[PDB]
Amino acid sequence: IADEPVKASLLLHVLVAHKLKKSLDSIPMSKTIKDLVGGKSTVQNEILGDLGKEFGTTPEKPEETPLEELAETFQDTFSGALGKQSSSLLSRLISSKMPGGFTITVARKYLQTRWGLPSGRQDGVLLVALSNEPAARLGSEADAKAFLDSMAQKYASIVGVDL
Amino acid sequence: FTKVIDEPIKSIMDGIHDGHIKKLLHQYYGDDESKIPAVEYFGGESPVSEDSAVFKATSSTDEESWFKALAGSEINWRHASFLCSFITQDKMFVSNPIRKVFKPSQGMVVEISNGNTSSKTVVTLSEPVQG
Amino acid sequence: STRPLTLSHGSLEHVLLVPTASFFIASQLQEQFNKILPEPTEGFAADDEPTTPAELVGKFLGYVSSLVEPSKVGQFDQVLNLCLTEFENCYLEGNDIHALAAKLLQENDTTLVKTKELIKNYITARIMAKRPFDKKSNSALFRAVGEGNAQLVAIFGGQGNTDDYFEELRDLYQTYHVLVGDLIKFSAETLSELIRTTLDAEKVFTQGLNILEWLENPSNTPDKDYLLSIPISCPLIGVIQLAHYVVTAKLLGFTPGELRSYLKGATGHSQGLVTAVAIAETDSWESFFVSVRKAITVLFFIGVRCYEAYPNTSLPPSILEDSLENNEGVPSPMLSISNLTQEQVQDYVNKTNSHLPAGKQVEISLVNGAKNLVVSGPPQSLYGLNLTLRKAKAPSGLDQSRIPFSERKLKFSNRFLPVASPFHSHLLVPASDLINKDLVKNNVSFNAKDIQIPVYDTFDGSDLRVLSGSISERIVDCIIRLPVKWETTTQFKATHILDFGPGGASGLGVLTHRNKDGTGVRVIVAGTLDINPDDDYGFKQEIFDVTSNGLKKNPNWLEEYHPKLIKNKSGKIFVETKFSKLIGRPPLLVPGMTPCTVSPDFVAATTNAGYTIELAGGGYFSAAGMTAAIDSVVSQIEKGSTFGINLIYVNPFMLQWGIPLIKELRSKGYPIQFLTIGAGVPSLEVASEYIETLGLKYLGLKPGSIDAISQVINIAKAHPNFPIALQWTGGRGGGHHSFEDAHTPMLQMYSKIRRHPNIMLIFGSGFGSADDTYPYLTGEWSTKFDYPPMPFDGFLFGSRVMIAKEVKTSPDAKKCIAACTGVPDDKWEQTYKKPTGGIVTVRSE
Ligand SMILES: Cc1cc2nc3c(=O)[nH]c(=O)nc-3n(C[C@H](O)[C@H](O)[C@H](O)COP(=O)(O)O)c2cc1C
Repeated sequence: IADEPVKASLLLHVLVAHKLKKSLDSIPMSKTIKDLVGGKSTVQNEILGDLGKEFGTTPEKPEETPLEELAETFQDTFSGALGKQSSSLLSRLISSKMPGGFTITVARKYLQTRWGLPSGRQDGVLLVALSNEPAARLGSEADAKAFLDSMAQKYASIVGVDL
Repeated sequence: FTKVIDEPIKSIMDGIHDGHIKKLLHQYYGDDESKIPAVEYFGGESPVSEDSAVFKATSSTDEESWFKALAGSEINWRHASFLCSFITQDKMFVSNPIRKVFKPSQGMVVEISNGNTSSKTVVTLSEPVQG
Repeated sequence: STRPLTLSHGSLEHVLLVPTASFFIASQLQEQFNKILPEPTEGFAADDEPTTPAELVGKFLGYVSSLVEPSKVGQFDQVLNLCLTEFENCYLEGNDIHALAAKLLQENDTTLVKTKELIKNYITARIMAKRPFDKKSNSALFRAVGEGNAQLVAIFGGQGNTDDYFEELRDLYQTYHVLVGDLIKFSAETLSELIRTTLDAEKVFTQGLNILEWLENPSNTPDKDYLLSIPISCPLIGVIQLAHYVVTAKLLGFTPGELRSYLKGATGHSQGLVTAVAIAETDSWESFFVSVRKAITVLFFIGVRCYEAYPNTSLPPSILEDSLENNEGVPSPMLSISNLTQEQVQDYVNKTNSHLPAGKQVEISLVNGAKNLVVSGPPQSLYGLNLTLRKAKAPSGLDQSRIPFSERKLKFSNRFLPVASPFHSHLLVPASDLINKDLVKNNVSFNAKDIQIPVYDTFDGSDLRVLSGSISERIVDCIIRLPVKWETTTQFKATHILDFGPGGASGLGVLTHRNKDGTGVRVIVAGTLDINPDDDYGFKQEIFDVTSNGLKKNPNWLEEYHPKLIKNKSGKIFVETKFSKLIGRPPLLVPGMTPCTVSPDFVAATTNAGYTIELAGGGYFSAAGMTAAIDSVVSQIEKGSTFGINLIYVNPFMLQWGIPLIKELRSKGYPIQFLTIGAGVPSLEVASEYIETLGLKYLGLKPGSIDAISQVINIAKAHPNFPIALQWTGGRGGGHHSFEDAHTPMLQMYSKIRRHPNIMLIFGSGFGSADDTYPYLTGEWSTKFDYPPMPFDGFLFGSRVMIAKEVKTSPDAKKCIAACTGVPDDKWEQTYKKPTGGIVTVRSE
């Protein structure tokens, strides 16, 4: 599979969904951060902080602005990076969901060998694994691998790549 | 505020600036020009006391710190000479050479005489020549 | 004699110098603690896994303190006293654990829960070492307050800050069990008793009130709705605010009377006001447990009577689904309305009150800001008002960047609050009498002479202590009936504020920072420990810290950017602003103007007149045109004098031939002081090139709208050592103008511009004299819009200079310009429709 930089909309969408504890498609893209959780105001500044740490530069009043036109303005100053918030979410998932010993490396090599998706798709498939967090002890390596395969076809379905 | 035709640009700006000074002076110094803090020269300031001292520049000495020391505190000629990054060459603007001469390298001993008196102030750089 | 003992978890380790006489006892714990301690993993990202050595010493301390008995002498008493002392020496270099936790957050890959467990462990060790916080802390803040460099004031939040308030209490019980466990045990006891003292309390408390069991067992903790009910939420919010107060007093080693003595004055937000007077009584740790008993009893009796005066009813699912489809929120008795003026919302409530009878009417309760209000009333009524408002607001994603400012449909926010009772409404008046009778029956009465510091009344903003009548009855009236006016009750002149209310960064503190932004007041979130990246307000650490960290002063714009005077040797008086300091000329410049400032003969004249002017690029369409003009100016100007070049970003031809040229003339070193890029802000990449490669003194920019402004800040944020002149102009300017009012975008941005001292802020458009500019120079111009003073660093005059003699405009052109009357700032937005003082708006190509 050819290399493509991860779009900001997907990373934006998994970061909002992973704070909401919610799935990858239950958030509608044409909606404002302030609309989603209009009741409470803690997750407001928490998500705004999380988006700040991810992509550094943030526009004034992101909460009133829809995610789709926020994604394009984020994409302008973002270049396929992971950043501090996605790095700290990934390590957490790989240590507590994936078994001890099964770290990011072995998990990246499994997708690189079995599927042959490059290092930029590994970010995407890992981010889709955050958005639909297993929330369980995946001690069985086989189980974890099979979940990664159902996260490889979820990544391929949202982006449109053929496997 | 456009009525008077062919009023010299110098006469308009001066008229505005002096109208400002006139309103600041009345409301912050009760019309006393003696209360204005004077300096030798006003400018060059970025928006971010020993009569005879001795500095020993290193190959680790901070350039900013070094120059601030060598300049001193008081607004005088040596203040400009060490801080100003550009000097004039007729109508031309060129990298201040004095800053390049005194640029802090290992072996550079600066002495100052009359640090408190600008008019008599004498910096005497010293280097190992032949040893 | 010492036998070293190393304790490790994967890569990281720590060495402790145990004494050889008691080393067998510590080397018995080495294995047993490393048994409790989980397996090493990469990053230590797993929860309950120490990331730093300090965290590993912490978890050791917590394990050692766990097994030790505080009543019975153990073998592990001196082992706890040596490992804690070693922790204290190595890591706690004077500062409080809070300052270290804060340092680990922003340095290490440490999550928040890892600081909470660390602090819990360390505070358990210190107290259970038989080493209480009995010594006085050297906190820079409270040292400065004693000195008189700061004046603290305590504020206390109330309802509607957060839904899951209980979770702020849960954390404290976990993290400060040793400090507040007794007070929580007291209140828990007090409430358990009070419900048997009130005839029909138990009726209200359907799932009980065993808060101790709810803290111990999350499973036993009832459903969130039941917690949010005012009979439970009222007292417990008191207990949280008392908790945070107590934790701060202990960790500073102050008595409740000592800390109360340090604050200039206290005050609260609605039911918080009861907590504010609770601390105003207390004197020592002994008389404290009746002052709480008082407070909690008030919050018990309001909390119940208000529920029996207006019980929340079931709402039809039709309303819920409609409200959740619009996605405003679940309907509540209190509706927040942001970004609207009081008269506008007053208008809308009149219209909604007109339709409905007195028994269903809404009223404005909170006036938390200038454009922050909360309406109260029945959740039917407020829904009906939310219906009325949704027709008046613009859609969220609607672009009014092209629509002229005036006729842009106003956009604002309206969410319901996470609260169960309409506080400060006529609906809770009937509880008033049963509250007073109950308060007198249970022997609660605040005495003016017993109160030590001034508490400020939420209604008028006067001291409570001056009351002729009962203080309790006024406080009850102020909570249940009288509307809070938060700006009116925060008129005091403090230097610091301590938010002890729940919510923390979503609590009253942040709101009060926004209200007093730029008035030199620093707010500290005492209730929550975190890190603010902006560093505009503080968290717990700033209270406790002893270094220069603990004392962070919020900048006062009037003082920091005061327009001073100066004079050189030759008696030439300048105005000495941030701009004038750099350039060493007055702060009045002539912008870039095609075609006024293309003529060298005018640019050279004004530069010799002693003022900075930009030679306009827009008159010359080739490198040879610049060079001929530049050199024609150079040959006219006096020695050592410089001028600026204006370019146009929306002419990529003129940039692509003109930028390399300026770079070549500046590498040779022509007197081009600065470059301005009018009409469109450049990207962070191009802007970085302009800053580095050209080698100019500074870079003028002419941002059009908010989006531009924020892109300028971002450019300055990248090169904080390079000056950036932000030449903000309104649409009311001559030439290519935006649709934006001159003032309103500065009101909503100034704060975020002044966070970078490298941005010289220049205000242009509609200026011609001293008298009209002066308010902007001094900063009093913002007093008209009820903001703090907001002084500016410069002033550019486009149209004022067109009629100047040296300008090459044809005499009859001058006579035509003079002939034009002009218009006041109000009317400029009629230029779109018809000639307005002889000036109209047309379209370019
Ligand atoms: C005759 C005229 C020519 C102008 N030319 C330019 C220009 O070439 N580039 C630019 O960025 N702004 C230009 N402007 C805008 C000015 O630089 C300045 O922002 C504006 O004039 C301030 O408004 P005022 O004219 O009401 O003082 C021009 C304005 C006028 C009146």
